[PDB]
Amino acid sequence: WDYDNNVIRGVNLGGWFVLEPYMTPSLFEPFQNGNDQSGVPVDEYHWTQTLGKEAALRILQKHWSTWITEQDFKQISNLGLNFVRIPIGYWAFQLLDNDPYVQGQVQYLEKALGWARKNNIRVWIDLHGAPGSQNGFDNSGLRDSYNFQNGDNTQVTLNVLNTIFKKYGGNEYSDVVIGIELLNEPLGPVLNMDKLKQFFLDGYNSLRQTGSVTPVIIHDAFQVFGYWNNFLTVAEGQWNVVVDHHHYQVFSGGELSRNINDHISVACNWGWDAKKESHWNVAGSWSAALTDCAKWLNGVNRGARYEGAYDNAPYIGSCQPLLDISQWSDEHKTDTRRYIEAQLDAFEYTGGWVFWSWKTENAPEWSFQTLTYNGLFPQPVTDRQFPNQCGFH
Ligand SMILES: O=[N+]([O-])c1ccc(O[C@@H]2O[C@H](CO[C@@H]3O[C@H](CO)[C@@H](O)[C@H](O)[C@H]3O)[C@@H](O)[C@H](O)[C@H]2O)cc1
Ligand SMILES: OC[C@H]1O[C@@H](O)[C@H](O)[C@@H](O)[C@@H]1O
Repeated sequence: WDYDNNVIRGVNLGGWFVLEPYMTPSLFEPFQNGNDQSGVPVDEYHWTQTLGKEAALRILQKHWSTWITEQDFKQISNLGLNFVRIPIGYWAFQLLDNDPYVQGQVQYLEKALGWARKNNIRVWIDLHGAPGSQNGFDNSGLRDSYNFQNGDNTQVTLNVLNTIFKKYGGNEYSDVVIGIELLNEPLGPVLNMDKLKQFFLDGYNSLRQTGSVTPVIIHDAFQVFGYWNNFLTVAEGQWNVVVDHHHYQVFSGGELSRNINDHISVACNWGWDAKKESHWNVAGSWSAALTDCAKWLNGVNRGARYEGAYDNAPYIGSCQPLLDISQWSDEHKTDTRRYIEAQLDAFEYTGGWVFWSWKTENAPEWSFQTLTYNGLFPQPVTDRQFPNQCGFH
């Protein structure tokens, strides 16, 4: 991959190897007692634990074997995409003592790498969940825990990375894998950043020490633009390093409160800021969402800030009419198309973009398929109904 000249146009294969209740609510809904959600497992840790090893494996094997298949990779290619980001949890490689997680993801990851090769699609392998959790998000596997830097969890994470490095950073997949992402979304504000930097450095060095020339992808840990400019630099002989920035405008009341023009201005400025940075950078996660209305987006048994139903947030608008894309107002469809186009322009201004995510069961703001089929995601992805919203130079 030419990170200097080529632009990544990609989708995440989210909800596949790490369960996210909002992406596959059908796997979590059976635990409901009518309208009471207090008994629904909040993450994959608790879901596998509640089910037990046998049931969890049965249900996950059906999920893994159907959620993403070769046909998805064909459709991805057909739609003009050239890339997928593949989240995977540490537990696919290594279990902590007493971990309830079941394994078997690796078989499908490797099928995926073959399907990518067959369809001329490049790949990041993304270690999306670390033992103890690096962020307390349900998508780390373990909600509301922040223990990645406690005990032996960082070392276990590095051991899992070494496994990933040896299997996937070598010659076998040199034509497919164009990045290994050390850790998805470490929650910088609650972590020791010096230790996180040392972890990134250890990972970088470990990978190169294997003889691998695979790009090392470091997530920005929610730091300000430019924060990583002086870390892992060619000045220190540290090369083939890409910063992965994630961008949304839905996870606080203040962001949700913005009018569409201001949402677009924020998206444009993501582009301007990224352009100033020293490392190659890619927007590895973003979506069309202008609300946090998707059921369980904030987590199982948590409502949406958009309708004043979470975290003492005040009401902004009703979520029910936004759950089904067939029901959207023309205003929301227009706002969505404008927002997607602004983001595309912003992200192609540097290394490109990786939409979160390829598919969801019924959350349209978060599905490349659904948005495309409804004419809201440009197809071809270069199509613009709202050209030059940002005025890039
Ligand atoms: O200031 N911060 O550092 C910060 C970090 C994160 C943040 O929002 C979190 O952001 C997390 C991650 O953002 C997206 O959240 C989506 C829904 O969980 C995931 O599917 C996407 O892959 C992911 O990129 C959310 O999971 C979580 O619910 C939400 O509270 C807000 C502020
Ligand atoms: O600065 C942009 C890029 O320059 C390349 O020569 C380096 O190998 C990368 O690590 C870096 O991100």
